[PDB]
Amino acid sequence: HHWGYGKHNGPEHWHKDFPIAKGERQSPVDIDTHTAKYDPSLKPLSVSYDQATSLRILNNGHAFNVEFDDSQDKAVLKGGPLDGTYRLIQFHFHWGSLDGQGSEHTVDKKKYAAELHLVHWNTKYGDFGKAVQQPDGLAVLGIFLKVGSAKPGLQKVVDVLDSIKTKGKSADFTNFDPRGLLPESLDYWTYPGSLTTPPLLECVTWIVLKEPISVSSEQVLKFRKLNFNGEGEPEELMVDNWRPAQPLKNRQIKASFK
Ligand SMILES: Clc1ccc(OCc2nnn[nH]2)cc1
Ligand SMILES: [Zn+2]
Repeated sequence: HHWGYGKHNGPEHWHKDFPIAKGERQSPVDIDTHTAKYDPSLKPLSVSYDQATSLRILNNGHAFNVEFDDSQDKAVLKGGPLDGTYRLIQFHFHWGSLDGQGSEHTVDKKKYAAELHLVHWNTKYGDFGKAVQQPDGLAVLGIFLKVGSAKPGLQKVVDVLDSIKTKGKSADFTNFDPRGLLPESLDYWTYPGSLTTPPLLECVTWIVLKEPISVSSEQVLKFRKLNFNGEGEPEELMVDNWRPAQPLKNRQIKASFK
């Protein structure tokens, strides 16, 4: 498979190899703030990243992934809509060619410059590969980025990108603290959905924070110097690696806040 984000292998083509592309619980979606309803039964959200152990940063030809040690309950997400414990495995971003696009989820059809996904798996399923086969296998915490002030907690990430320019490059990336990527508020929207890349599995509880983080133009500019290609191939800038909004179908988006 050679799926990607170009004219010839982009999101409108994915259904031919991945028919679940046209499924009943596909992501991302537009979040209509006037239709999402406050749900007073959501328990509080618990982001417990004090013991997070980052290992490595990888350019996989689709995004860059910061990977963590998930062999024990070191960094976990619990509470909110979630039953049980979800272990942080990695984070990555989706971004645009221009500051006015880049996010996957939209808010009243607004696109942000980028979107951060912190990916966690349900520890009751024992490993990540088993989890992705379950309707409640993953929890992805989504955080919008807007361009304004620099985010200091992002800069260690920006600064290593030069070293993983092309597909298949990785670098050691220890002692990175993902708490530095969080906004002040944990107010969120939640809905059931899917992975936003092939294989597009419908295994995700989405938790999308309402408060964006600000990053500087210089910071997002550096994302856009990455490459989708491997070393020694013609240069294709890693930009616009986002899937557009998919039909909501028979789903409700719940708000944690009034
Ligand atoms: Cl481990 C993993 C890495 C990337 C990835 O990108 C597609 C996606 N992003 N958010 N949900 N699905 C999904 C899972
Ligand atoms: Zn993602």
